Amino acid sequence: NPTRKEMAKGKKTAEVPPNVRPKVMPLLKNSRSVKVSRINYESSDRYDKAMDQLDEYQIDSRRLGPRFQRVEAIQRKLDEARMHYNDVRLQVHTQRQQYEALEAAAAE
Amino acid sequence: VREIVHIQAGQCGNQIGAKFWEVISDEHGIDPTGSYHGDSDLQLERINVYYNEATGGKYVPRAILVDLEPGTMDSVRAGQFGQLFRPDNFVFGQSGAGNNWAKGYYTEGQELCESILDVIRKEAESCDCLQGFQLVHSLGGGTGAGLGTLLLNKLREEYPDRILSTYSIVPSPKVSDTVVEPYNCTLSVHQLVESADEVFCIDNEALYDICFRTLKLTTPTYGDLNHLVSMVMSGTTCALRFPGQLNSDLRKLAVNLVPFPRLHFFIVGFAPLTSRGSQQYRALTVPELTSQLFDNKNMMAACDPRRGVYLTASAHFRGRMSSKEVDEQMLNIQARNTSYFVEWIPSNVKSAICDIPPRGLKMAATFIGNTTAFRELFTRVDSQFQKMYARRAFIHWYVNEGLETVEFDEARSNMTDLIQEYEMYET
Amino acid sequence: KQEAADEAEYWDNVRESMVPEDTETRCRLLSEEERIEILNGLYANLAENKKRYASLSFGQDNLSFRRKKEEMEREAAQLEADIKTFERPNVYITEN
Amino acid sequence: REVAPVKRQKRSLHKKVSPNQHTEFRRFYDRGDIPVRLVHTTFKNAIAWSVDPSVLDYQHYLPLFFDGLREKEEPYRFFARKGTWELLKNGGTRVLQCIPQVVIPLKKALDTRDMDIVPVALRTMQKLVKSSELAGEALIPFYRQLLPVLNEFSLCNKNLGDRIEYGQRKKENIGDLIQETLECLELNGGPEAFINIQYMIPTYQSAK
Amino acid sequence: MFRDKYQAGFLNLFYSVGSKPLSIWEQHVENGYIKRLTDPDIRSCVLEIVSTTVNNTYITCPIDPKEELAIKLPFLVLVLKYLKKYFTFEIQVLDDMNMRRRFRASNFQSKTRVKPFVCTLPMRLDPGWNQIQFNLSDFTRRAYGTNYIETLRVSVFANCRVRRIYFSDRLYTEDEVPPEYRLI
Ligand SMILES: Nc1nc2c(ncn2[C@@H]2O[C@H](COP(=O)(O)OP(=O)(O)O)[C@@H](O)[C@H]2O)c(=O)[nH]1
Repeated sequence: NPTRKEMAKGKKTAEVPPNVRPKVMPLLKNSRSVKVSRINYESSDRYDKAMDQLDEYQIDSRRLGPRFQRVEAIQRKLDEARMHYNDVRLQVHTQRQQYEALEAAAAE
Repeated sequence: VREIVHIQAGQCGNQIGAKFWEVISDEHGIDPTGSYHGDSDLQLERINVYYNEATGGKYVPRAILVDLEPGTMDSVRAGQFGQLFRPDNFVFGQSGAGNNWAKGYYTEGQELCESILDVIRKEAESCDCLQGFQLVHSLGGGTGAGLGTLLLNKLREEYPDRILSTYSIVPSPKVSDTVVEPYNCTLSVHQLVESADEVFCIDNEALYDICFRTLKLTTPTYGDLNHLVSMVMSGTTCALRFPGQLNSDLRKLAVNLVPFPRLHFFIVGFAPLTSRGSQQYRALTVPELTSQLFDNKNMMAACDPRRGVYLTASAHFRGRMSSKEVDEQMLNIQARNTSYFVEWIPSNVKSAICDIPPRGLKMAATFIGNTTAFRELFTRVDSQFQKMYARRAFIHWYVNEGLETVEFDEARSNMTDLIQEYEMYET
Repeated sequence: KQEAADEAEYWDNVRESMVPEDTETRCRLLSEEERIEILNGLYANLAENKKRYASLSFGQDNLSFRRKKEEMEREAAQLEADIKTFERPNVYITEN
Repeated sequence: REVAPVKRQKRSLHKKVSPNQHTEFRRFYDRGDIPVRLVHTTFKNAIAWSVDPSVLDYQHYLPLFFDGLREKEEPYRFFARKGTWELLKNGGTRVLQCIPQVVIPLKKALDTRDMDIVPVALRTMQKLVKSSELAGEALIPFYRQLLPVLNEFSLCNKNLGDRIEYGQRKKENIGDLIQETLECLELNGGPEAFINIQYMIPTYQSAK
Repeated sequence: MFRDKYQAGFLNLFYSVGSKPLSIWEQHVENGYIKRLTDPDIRSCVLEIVSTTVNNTYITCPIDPKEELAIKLPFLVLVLKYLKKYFTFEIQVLDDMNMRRRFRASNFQSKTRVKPFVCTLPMRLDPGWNQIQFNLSDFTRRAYGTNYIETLRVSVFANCRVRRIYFSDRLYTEDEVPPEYRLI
C-alpha cells in the first residue's frame, strides 16, 4: 500500500519493478472504487489516470519487445558474416601471392 | 542593496584579487562554476553586493582585471576559479611596461584608459545603488602603479560621490625587487594623496616577519601572504554583507578615523593568528584578541607605532560575543597606554560587531589604525630616491616617454609637505 | 493468472533492458556510514600527524630534518582540506 | 492521430562557414611587390609606405587592396585593412574612377559570408561612400550586386532583454553594423537611394 | 499597488540605470529583439526595443494582468529616443463614470477618432531624444468630457529607446527638477 498511494500521486509507472505491477493493479482498482463510492470525484480520477497509464505502458511494452529481438538477431548475423568475409579476403590474397611466386619461378 | 565594484590592476593585484574571490566564494558557498550550493540562507541576504546574476542559476562577480601583458591573464584563467570571471571583463594590452612607471602611465595608459572606462561604466550602472569601487595594486611596479594612478584620477572625475577605496603594497626597504623602485613610488604617491579617499599600506617584509613570528611555516609561498591580505579584505567589508549588533561601513570608518583630508593612510592587522600546532593550547577569548591586535608582532606594516603616536584607532569583530566585554577591553587598552594616544582627541578607539564569523574561526577581529609612524616609510623612500635623483642617468628612460624632469620635484615636494603635515599633528 | 503475469513480466523486463537514463540526477549520494568511516580515518590521520610534528627538536637544522617538517606541514594541510570537504552532511560523488 | 512522417528542417547554419587561402593579393606581397612595410612602434602596429601616396597609381593599386580583404591570415589582413582605409580616405576624387574595378573584389569578399570578413567589408562600404563628398551616388547601379548579401544577416540581433550588453566596444553585432551602413548609404546616395534600397531589402525604412 | 503609498513629487516607473530595470514590467517579443545597451549620444545605458512588427513587441506595466496601478499623479512624462521607425504606445485610465478607457497613440496614425472604447492620437517627433509630456487629467477633461481617475495601466511598444518613465504631481519646466530627472 505505500507504493499504491504513489501512482495515485503521480508515479512514473517505470520506477516500479515489473514484478510489482501485477500485484499493484488490484489494489488500485479497489481503492478507486472506494474513492468513487464516497462522493469524491477527483480522488477516483487520479486512480483512473494511474491505472490507464499502467495499462498503456504494458501494452506497448508487448508491442515493442519483438522489434528489439529481431534487430538483435540480424545484428549478430551481420557481424558473423563480416568476419567470414574478412577471412575469405585474406585467403584470396594468400592464394594470389602463391600463384605469382610460382609464375616467376616458371618465367626464369 | 549597496554594491561595490572590484578592480584588479597589477600582477600583484590580480593574484590578491584571485585569492580574495576564493575566500569570498568559500564564505558564501559559491561553486567555482558560480552555482549556489551553500547551506545558510544568510549567505543570500546581500550576495548582490559583490555578484551579478546570470539567468540559469549563475552568479558572476563584479571583477575587472587590468594588465599590460597577457601573461597574467593566462595564469588567472588557469586558476581553479578562472571560470567564475567574466571573459569580457579581461582588458589587457600587448606592449608591457617592464616596471617602467612612466611607460605605463603615459604610453599605454592613454590607450587603455578609453577602453576600460566602458566596462567600469557598465558595472557601475548595473547596480541599484553604488557605494564605492575597490582597487588592488602594487606601488613598486610600473603597470599597477602608473595605470592605477591614471584610473584613480579618472574615477574621481566621473564619480565624485563614490568612495575610491585603494589597497596598495609599499616597496620593501630592506630587500625588494628592482633597481628603480624609489622612482615608481615617488610619482605614484602624489596622485594617491589628492584623489583616493582611503589608502591601506601593506609590506611584504612584515608578512614574512608574521610568518616566522606566528605561523612557523618552513617555506612560505606567495599563496599564504595573499591569503592574509584577502583575510583583511573580507574583514573590512564583512559588516556590509551580514547583520550585527553594531554596524559600520567604509563611510563610518572614514568619518571616525580621518580627522583631516590628507591624514588617511592606514595600517592593517588581523587576529587571531596561531601556528598550526599551537592552536590547541590557545584559549581564544575577547581579551586574547585585543592583545594580538594591538601587539606589534601581528602588525603587517613595517612601521612601529611605539616610535610615533596614535591618532585614531578602530577595531571590528566577527562572531557572537558580549558587547560589554568589547567596550571594557577598548577602554582598558586606552587607559593603560596613554603615552601613545593624542591628548586632544579622547576615545580614539572605534568598535563594531558582526554576527557571522568566518569559517573555522569561532571568534575573529580586524584592526585598522592611523598613526604618525608612517613618516618613517616616506623618509626611507625619500632617502633612497635622493641619491637616485642626483644621478640623472636612470631617469633618462622616463625622459623618452615625454615625462618632464620637473615632475619628480613636484612629487618629492608633495611628500615633504605630507611628512611635515604628519610631524606637526604629533605636537 | 500466473501465466499472464509471466508473459507481462518478461516483455516488461525486455523493454526496460534497452533504455537507460543519464546520471546527472542519478549521481550517487554517499551513505552516512561511509561518510563517518572516511571522517574518522581522516581524523585519526590528522591527529597522528600533528603528534609527530610536536615531537621534534629545537635548533636542529639539516636537509632531512627540514624536509621532514615540510612534508608533515603539507600533509596536515591536505588532510584538513579533505576533512572540511567531507564535513558536509550531503556529499554527491560519481565513483570511478 | 498521425498523417505524415517527413524530413527535418535545416538547422540555421548561416554563421559557421569559414574558408581560407583565396586571394591574389598574396602573390604580389609574397614577392615584395606591394609597397607596404610594417612599423613595430609599441603603441599600435602601424604601416609604412614604400611609395609615397602622391605618386601612387590608383587604378592598379587600389583594387589589389580590396582583393586582400578576403584574406584570413594576419599580415595580409592587417595590410589590406590599413591600406584600404588610408587610400580611400586620403585619395579623394581619384577613387571615383576605380569604383567599377573595386566592386568585384568587394562582391567576392561579401559573398564569403564569413564571420569576420563581412564586418570589414561593411566598414569599407561606409568609408568608400564618404570619399570626398561624392561617389555615394555612383554606387546606385551597384546596389543590385552588393546589397544581396545584407539580406542574409539583416534580421540577426542579440536578444537579451533586461541584461546590459557587454560587447559595445568590440561591437560585433551584425544588425547594428548593417543598420549603420544602410543609413550612411541612404543619407549619401540621394533621392534614388531609397527606391533602390527598398526594392532590394523591403524591411528597411526611410531616413527622409 | 501604489494604493497605499505616499505619492508626492516624483514617482518613477521605469529607469534603464540599475540592476533589473524590467523587473517591474512584462516583456512580449515577436519577430524582434529587446536589448539593454549603452548609447553613445548620452554615454549611459538605455533600453532598446526594436521589431519588424511593432504591434507584436511591447512592454506593459504592471506585470500581473489582473492587477492595476494606483498612480495619483495626473502627469506622465516620457523620455525616449526616436529611431526613424513606426512607434506606438497606449495608456489606460479610469473615468469618473466608473469606466475604463485606453489612449493608444501612433506616429503612423492618420485620424483622431474618439470612439468610446479606445482613443487614437497621431503625433510626430524629432530625430533623437524627446520629452513627450501627456497631461492625463486635461486630456480626459477635454476630449471625453468626463473626469479623470488614477492611472490604470501603461504599455510601450517597439522601435524606440526608453530610459525614463515617471510621473509628476504638476507640470515642471526645465531645472525645477532633480538633476537626474532631465536630459543631458
Ligand atoms: N605580495 C605579492 N606581491 C607580488 C606577487 N607577485 C608579484 N608581486 C609584486 O609585484 C611587483 C612588481 O610589479 P610589476 O611587475 O611591475 O607589475 P605591476 O604590479 O602591475 O606594477 C613586485 O613588487 C612584487 O612584490 C605575489 O604573489 N604576492
